[PDB]
Amino acid sequence: SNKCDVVVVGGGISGMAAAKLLHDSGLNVVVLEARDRVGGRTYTLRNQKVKYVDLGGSYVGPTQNRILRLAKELGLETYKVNEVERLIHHVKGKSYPFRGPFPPVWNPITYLDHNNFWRTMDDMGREIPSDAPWKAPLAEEWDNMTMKELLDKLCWTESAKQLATLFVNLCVTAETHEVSALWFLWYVKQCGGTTRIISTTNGGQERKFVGGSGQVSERIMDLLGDRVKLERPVIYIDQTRENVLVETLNHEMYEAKYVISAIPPTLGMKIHFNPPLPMMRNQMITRVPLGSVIKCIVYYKEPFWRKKDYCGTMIIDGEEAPVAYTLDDTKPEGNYAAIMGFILAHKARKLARLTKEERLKKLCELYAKVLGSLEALEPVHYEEKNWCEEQYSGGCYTTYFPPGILTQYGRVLRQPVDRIYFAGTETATHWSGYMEGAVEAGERAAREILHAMGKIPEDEIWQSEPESVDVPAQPITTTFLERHLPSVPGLLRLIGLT
Amino acid sequence: SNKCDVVVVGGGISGMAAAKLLHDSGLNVVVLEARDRVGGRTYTLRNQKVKYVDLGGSYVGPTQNRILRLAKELGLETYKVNEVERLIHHVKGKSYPFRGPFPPVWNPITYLDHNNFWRTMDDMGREIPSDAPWKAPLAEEWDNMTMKELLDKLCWTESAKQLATLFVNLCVTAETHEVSALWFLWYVKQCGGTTRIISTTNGGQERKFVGGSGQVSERIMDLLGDRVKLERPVIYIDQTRENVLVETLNHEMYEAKYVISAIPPTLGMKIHFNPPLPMMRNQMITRVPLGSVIKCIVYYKEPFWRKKDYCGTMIIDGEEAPVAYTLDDTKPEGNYAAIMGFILAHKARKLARLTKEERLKKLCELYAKVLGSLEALEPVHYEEKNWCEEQYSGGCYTTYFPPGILTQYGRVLRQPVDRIYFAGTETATHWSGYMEGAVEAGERAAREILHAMGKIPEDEIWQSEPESVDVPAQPITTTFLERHLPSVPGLLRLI
Ligand SMILES: *Cc1cc2c(cc1C)nc1c(=O)[nH]c(=O)nc-1n2C[C@H](O)[C@H](O)[C@H](O)COP(=O)(O)OP(=O)(O)OC[C@H]1O[C@@H](n2cnc3c(N)ncnc32)[C@H](O)[C@@H]1O
Ligand SMILES: *Cc1cc2c(cc1C)nc1c(=O)[nH]c(=O)nc-1n2C[C@H](O)[C@H](O)[C@H](O)COP(=O)(O)OP(=O)(O)OC[C@H]1O[C@@H](n2cnc3c(N)ncnc32)[C@H](O)[C@@H]1O
Ligand SMILES: O=C(/C=C/c1ccccc1)c1ccc(C(F)(F)F)cc1
Ligand SMILES: O=C(/C=C/c1ccccc1)c1ccc(C(F)(F)F)cc1
Repeated sequence: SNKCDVVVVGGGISGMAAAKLLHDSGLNVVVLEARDRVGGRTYTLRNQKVKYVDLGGSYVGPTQNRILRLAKELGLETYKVNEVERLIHHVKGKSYPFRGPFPPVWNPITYLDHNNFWRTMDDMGREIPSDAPWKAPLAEEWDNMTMKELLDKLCWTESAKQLATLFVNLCVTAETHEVSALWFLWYVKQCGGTTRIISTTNGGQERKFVGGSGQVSERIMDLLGDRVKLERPVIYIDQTRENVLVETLNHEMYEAKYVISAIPPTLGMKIHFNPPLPMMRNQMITRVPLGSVIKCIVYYKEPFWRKKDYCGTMIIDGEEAPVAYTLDDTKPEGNYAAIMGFILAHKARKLARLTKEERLKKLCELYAKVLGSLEALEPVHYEEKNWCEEQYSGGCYTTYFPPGILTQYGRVLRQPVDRIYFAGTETATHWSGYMEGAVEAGERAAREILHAMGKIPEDEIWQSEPESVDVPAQPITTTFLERHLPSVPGLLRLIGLT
Repeated sequence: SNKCDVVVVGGGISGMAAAKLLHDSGLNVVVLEARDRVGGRTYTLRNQKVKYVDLGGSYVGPTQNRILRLAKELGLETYKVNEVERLIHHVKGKSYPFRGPFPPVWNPITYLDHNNFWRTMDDMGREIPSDAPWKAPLAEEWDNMTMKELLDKLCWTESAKQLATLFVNLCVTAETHEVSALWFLWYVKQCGGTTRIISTTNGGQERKFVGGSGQVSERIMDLLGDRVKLERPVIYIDQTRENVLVETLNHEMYEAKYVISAIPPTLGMKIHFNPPLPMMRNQMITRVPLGSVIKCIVYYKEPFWRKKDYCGTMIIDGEEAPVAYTLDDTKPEGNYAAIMGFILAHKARKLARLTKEERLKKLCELYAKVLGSLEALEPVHYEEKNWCEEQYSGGCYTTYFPPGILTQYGRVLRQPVDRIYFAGTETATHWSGYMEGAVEAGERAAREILHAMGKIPEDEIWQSEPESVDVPAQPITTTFLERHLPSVPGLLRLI
């Protein structure tokens, strides 16, 4: 048996951040990784046609200080996603160019409903503790309804309900009827709320890494050398003896003081446990699926949309569109002109039936109509990745909680099981679902183990992160009118009173 | 490597039924069972205090002809669950004795609401094909709603909503807000409707096996001998080569022409596949949890409830009661007097934190109140099983579908993956979730392999079952008034 202090299961950003912190603290770590590569839900493809492209996790932004610090220490740089020209909101077959993070509306009644929808998501968010969403005062009531039921109660206009539906689909790669209202409200609040999560400039989608996000996991692998074991899927964890035994699919045995599970929670199911998991984790890892997404990148000779004063951002409502959201994916140098689009939730299932060529054709025709541009029909190259296919991911971007599960099972997500500690973005309390959350969770799990070993006091398990000097965070602000304009039901109450 | 015609993964009723059919046709079968026992979600414990007790699946009834034929061939007999005396509905702190399958109501508005709720479950089921619930005309509408939403829409009275909620909790060991309305309506319809699924006399709970349901899987293991490998959890399936390779956790390798997966769908996640599973199956097996239940049996010196003209059936509304439903578990001789109770769904999760003795005390004080008898406070023995604990079940009774999953992934459940065919009660089209469904799905999956081998024609894969001579089904009837009384909003539209 190969002996060490800590086995880390999974060489994603979370596992690799954990392994590096333990290695830096002078412990002997092994990383057991299922795939022939590190990075997990991050994957940077390199070829002559694209140079490099993120097929998984890509965007970082302000308030994501841990992934920024980690990446800067490994010698990586960021650049800004193109948001110089106009965004497009495409609704009912027509494109409406706009500026600012929120797609605007002119109908006064529709304006009240839209303003009240975003405001109410944040209002409800402020009731939900980041580190214990089940302690929200109405946790039970909100967890026992889907986001569909919540939008049916909140949205007094089809226009707000359609944009709200797209917001859920895009943010968590799941249908409104699939997800807990409590869990979704938590997810948005723990990323800093509606404006921060939806924004390119000043939000989640502001930046990409020069050379791709896969470099984070690769460069930590370089520092760890042969401590990373590729094509070692873990099958078996035994805690009945003094040292934890960890067995891989190729029959290798690792022996450790402690284990970090840095895999998506449900992929816990791929491991046979001795003794059996406690009841609540046993059931929790069968109740927490990952969302569905195809990330598609169409290449063009030039970023032609910019010549029409379009930045490349498209927000596209409704059923017929294969893609509901795009960003400019052009290199910072201005070359390898490209549009990144997501095929979301049920469409990732429905359209997987097509060939790569048939999906490229549908995306080109959509982009031609939305951009009013025949050049969109002249792609030079295409890359895509259906994350629904991945045995060792289960989906992307992250784990969603169906109705009733977060209040019954949420406590056990990062609860240690004897000498097993839980990392993975899903166990984060800030930007859970993101690369940021992966770094928070890996470092926190590593420090739980350092605490258990008596190397650090308890108050060092959770540590705040200094703000990036490279990517300073502009605060989120509201106007007086945004704060106090009535809802549609509010307005009707005012009317009736008069 | 150990070579055979078919490896069956799982030695529950479904895997054993499949293995027996294939063995009987002259194929060399191996059954790989993760546990040190067969039976899976069935488990019969024997000791001097109980003689025998079903701690998992127990009840069989009319229209369940496959489990009744298989058990009969294995030498098993049934006896009737005691329903001679009165059932009890305990509502707002008081016991209301009754007869007939449906707890009655006296308020005329509440009466319209109750009548409408049961009738509407069956009306909606009539449009849901048993073999394809996703082809229901309103499949997407019904799938994108929870049973909580449907009950909030349908039930104008708290009385009807409390009993409908208990119905869902009892039937599928899950909360109304956890489950798809489409999936739940399918589940009821594919057991023959509300009356058939809730009934003791002439329904699903009519009978038990003399000596326990465990004997079904045990006696098929007896027939198959050392073709059954106990403590062989399957970890890896490789279909890249000429023969399928199946590896176990103890590093044994089995080589076969075909595989039957006879495990709960989600427990497919415990197996690493080469090549990877197709996308839709890869995601489906992360979306399909099993429900939560503690099955509890309190033993008494005598079936004392019978002295008060109670049969031992208790229907107990509300949050406070640990147990919402009981049946008499007394043996047919009138000895080993016992009450079987279920601790359902969230209560299985909440009350798991207590000790065994603390659960016994709560159950005995509840039974004392409902049965109005101090004798309930004097148990002679207790047995219980928390099915939430089981690494190789994931829960009980069966797999539930959360909103949106059945329409998007339902077609995947019995779709073959190269030379892997799918058994398990979850894949049945009649009494899916039951021992009956297990037999249906095991035999159908075995016959899919006999067809792939050219041994039987396509039209023999699915096979009707002659009706049991021992347990014949009596028709389900309704009254003129049940069919035609208006709903509450019906009565309001008239006013
Ligand atoms: C898929 C995706 C996700 C994503 C995104 C777009 C797509 C298409 N966009 C993002 C974005 O722009 N910005 C961002 O910050 N996040 C974005 N995401 C999410 C992001 O990729 C993830 O949150 C993050 O990468 C997750 O990191 P974590 O380290 O927690 O998880 P992982 O990447 O899944 O790594 C787990 C590793 O474990 C291995 N594995 C699995 N099972 C085993 C077993 N049994 N034994 C050993 N190793 C195992 C996996 O192979 C993986 O490497
Ligand atoms: C738990 C339970 C279920 C139940 C019930 C009450 C409770 C508390 N009441 C029932 C009732 O009164 N009447 C009835 O008809 N059903 C009732 N049920 C449900 C019933 O028990 C089940 O529907 C039925 O037993 C299901 O059988 P099936 O054969 O489909 O599935 P299983 O019993 O779970 O068997 C699966 C076997 O596979 C083994 N396993 C699991 N993973 C592996 C791996 N990786 N490798 C090898 N073997 C594996 C399991 O150990 C099990 O033996
Ligand atoms: O929540 C998000 C966007 C919401 C939104 C944007 C524009 C208009 C309305 C909603 C959003 C969240 C995450 C991602 C990521 F991580 F995958 F890249 C992309 C987008
Ligand atoms: O649906 C069931 C009973 C429903 C019911 C009975 C009386 C009043 C209201 C609902 C019911 C379903 C299954 C089981 C079993 F086989 F798992 F034990 C037991 C009971």
